Amino acid sequence: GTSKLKYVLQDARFFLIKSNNHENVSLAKAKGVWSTLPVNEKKLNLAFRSARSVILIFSVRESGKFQGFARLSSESHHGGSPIHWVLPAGMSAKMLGGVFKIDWICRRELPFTKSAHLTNPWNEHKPVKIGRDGQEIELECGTQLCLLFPPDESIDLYQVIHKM
Ligand SMILES: CNc1nc(Cl)nc2c1ncn2-c1ccccc1
Repeated sequence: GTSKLKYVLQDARFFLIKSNNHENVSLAKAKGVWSTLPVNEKKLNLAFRSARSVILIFSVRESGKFQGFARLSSESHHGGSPIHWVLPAGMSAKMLGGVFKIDWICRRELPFTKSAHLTNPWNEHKPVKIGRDGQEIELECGTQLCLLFPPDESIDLYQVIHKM
């Protein structure tokens, strides 16, 4: 069902995460971590303190899809074992140095064709697929987008509700 999912998304904040490659999203799914550039790291840290749930919705550049969504379980922290991210050109490792812990809510894909009816007020009412890495998605649009994903029956949200 969708009741626990709706509970987790209640009064949540939502952020679009753009990845330049699939390898980093795969690593995030396996290890439950994400790192972003310092401008977005600061925004996510502020949001984590401000809201019951902060949701990252992932899209690999040029894939035409979202690859799933996850909830922050921590602010960013430094000094773990360096995550072996695949850096795009110009991207350095100190740039991606802060590591957030995340709990996946859905690891299934959603094609952009299925979200064409959803527009984001915080990005000029452009289709929600459109946005830079870190773009915030308004509550109603973000909730409806998350509800469009296929259900992920491998995930039990009971432990996530307890983190809240
Ligand atoms: C592990 N974190 C990341 N991994 C990768 Cl491959 N790309 C990222 C990441 N964070 C932001 N970007 C990004 C988004 C749009 C254009 C250029 C770079």
